[PDB]
Amino acid sequence: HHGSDLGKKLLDAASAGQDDEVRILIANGADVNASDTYGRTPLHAAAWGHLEIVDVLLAYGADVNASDKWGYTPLHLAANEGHLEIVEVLLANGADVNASSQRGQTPLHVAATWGHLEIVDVLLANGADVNANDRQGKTPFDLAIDNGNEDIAEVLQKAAKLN
Amino acid sequence: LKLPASFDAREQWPQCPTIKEIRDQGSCGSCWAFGAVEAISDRICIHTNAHVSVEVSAEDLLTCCGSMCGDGCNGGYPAEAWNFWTRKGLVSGGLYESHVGCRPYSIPPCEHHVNGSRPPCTGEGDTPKCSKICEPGYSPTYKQDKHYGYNSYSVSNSEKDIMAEIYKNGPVEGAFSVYSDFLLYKSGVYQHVTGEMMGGHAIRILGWGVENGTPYWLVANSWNTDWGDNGFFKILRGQDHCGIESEVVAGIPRTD
Repeated sequence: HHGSDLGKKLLDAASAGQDDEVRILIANGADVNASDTYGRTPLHAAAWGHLEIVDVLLAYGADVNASDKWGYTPLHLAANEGHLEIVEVLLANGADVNASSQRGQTPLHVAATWGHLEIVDVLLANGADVNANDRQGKTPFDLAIDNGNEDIAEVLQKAAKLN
Repeated sequence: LKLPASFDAREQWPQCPTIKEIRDQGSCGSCWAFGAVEAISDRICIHTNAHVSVEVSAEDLLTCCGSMCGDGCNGGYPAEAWNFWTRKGLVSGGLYESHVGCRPYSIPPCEHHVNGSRPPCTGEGDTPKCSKICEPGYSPTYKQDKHYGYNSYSVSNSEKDIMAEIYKNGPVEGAFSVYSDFLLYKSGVYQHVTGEMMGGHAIRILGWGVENGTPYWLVANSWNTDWGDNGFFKILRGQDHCGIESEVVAGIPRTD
């Protein structure tokens, strides 16, 4: 019964961000790439504010691009939250910068409509595609403007501008 | 350890109105959200022993989580919603167009598999936006009205550990496999026989009981008073009927 159990045990540690119990459970072999209903992995949970757990989870081979009921990957959630440091580590372990979802939402789309230059910039420096289409018919730029962040609304247009 | 056979939160916590209360999400797939703002209210009223009782805001939770709580009106999950509550706080938010709380709900009500004076629901839908300000005039500000939890967690697949969590700390939340014979539930202890599955939505458990012998979990749904038995429905307690026992989460509020 340790399958579903250890899996849940790690899911709770990552979600509670209990680094030491993370450290143990995986070393003994918790799945890391485990999945509950919905489609959430630990790396999804740890993409909140826990960098060592995000490190260790990738170093034991967690799918760096798992998607859920929705379509988000840990890189999505991180972009939303912020956590520049985690997202740099996500990109470097092979995150898709254009990991899309049932809405057509990329980490760039979420990052300007939740207000965060720093992260949108890294996504940009890292091949983030600017032109893309969220089905609601909204590029990161609409979103950027649409919500409340004119700063980011600027940087997004000059890059597309040279387009 | 010992536990009565018919425990009822609304009963042992008579001083806590939000328990008795039933809500409406109106064309949003806010399964998790309403089930959560719902336990975190009776629980806040309980943890302070009714010194404080507030309607925690579905609206807020719904729109201010982000991809970390799912896709707004298209589904979401309690683990992050409850630990979202412990990690960032939720504000006050009574029913639709009601002028109660920092953020009253902003999806109008509707009718869920029932015939009645209100409009017929639009089938899941459109996430509202996330304004972090209150309703003009609501006196204590968004930063000032936030309510934080002290910690967030699951209970185990056993019933005893779920039945016990409600006893010491208050009504808890969960999800379950949905069936069409469930829509149309009016009274008595539901049990699946003829239906297609249709999803897994979240709810709020607040007691249990034995009825006519068939054992069961007392639950509050987010489909409103004319649905079910006034909003409420008993379900099979003991076999993890429809996964109703597989995912149970609860958090304790912040003392002070």
